This record gives sequence, C-alpha cells and structure tokens, in this order.
Amino acid sequence: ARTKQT
Amino acid sequence: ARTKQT
Amino acid sequence: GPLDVIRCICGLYKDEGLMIQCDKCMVWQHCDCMGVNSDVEHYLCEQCDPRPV
Amino acid sequence: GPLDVIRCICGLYKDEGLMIQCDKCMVWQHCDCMGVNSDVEHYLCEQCDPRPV
Ligand SMILES: [Zn+2]
Ligand SMILES: [Zn+2]
Ligand SMILES: [Zn+2]
Ligand SMILES: [Zn+2]
Repeated sequence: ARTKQT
Repeated sequence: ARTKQT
Repeated sequence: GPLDVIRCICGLYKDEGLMIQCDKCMVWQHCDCMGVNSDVEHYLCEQCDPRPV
Repeated sequence: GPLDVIRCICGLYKDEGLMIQCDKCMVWQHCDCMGVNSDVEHYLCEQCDPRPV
C-alpha cells in the first residue's frame, strides 16, 4: 500500500 | 462545470 | 459510483440531489451545501480555493 | 498537495502523521484514524470496503 508522512 | 443528479 | 469520490463540507458520503465536481481534484460536493447551482462555468472545491461558504 | 485528496473518517482535511492511500479511489486517510499501519500490502477506504472502524 502507498503511504506517506509529512 | 461537471454536474450530476442521481 | 465507487470510483467517484464525494467530499463535501457537510462530510456526509451520500449521493443525493444536484452535485458538482471540482475541476482540479475531481471530488464531488452538494451544490446546496456549497452555495452554488448547476449553471456555473468552472468549479473548485473549498480546499482548492479556500473561502467561506 | 493540492491534488492529493484527503478523505478520512475523522473528517479533518489535514496532512499529518502516517497516512495511507486507498488502492481504488486514491483518497488519503490517517492510519491512526483507520486502525492500520504501513505494513499492510493493500488498502481500501471505508467507502470502497464498508466495515466498522
Ligand atoms: Zn454536502
Ligand atoms: Zn478540489
Ligand atoms: Zn483521520
Ligand atoms: Zn476508496
């Protein structure tokens, strides 16, 4: 799955 | 612009 | 449809009435909630064009 | 970014913390709100795959 963290 | 009504 | 993202300021995920699509982010919103109707030429949602509604 | 649609069950349009994208409708949600973490291989939001959260 595609994840991010800004 | 693009509209709809279900 | 399942591929059509509803993201209105009311926060209800329901397909009723006249809705309008943001030209940029493609989400759908209820015209009544957004204070618009079906005769506008271009539309942007309240996140692509922040504003009071 | 402006063309990344955030539609989490919390209803807050903000980009913070670990976030995950639905595989079908492309919306982003907060992992903590949805009860998951990035170790999942595949993800669908609560509208593409209705379920209690
Ligand atoms: Zn609405
Ligand atoms: Zn938009
Ligand atoms: Zn959330
Ligand atoms: Zn989805």
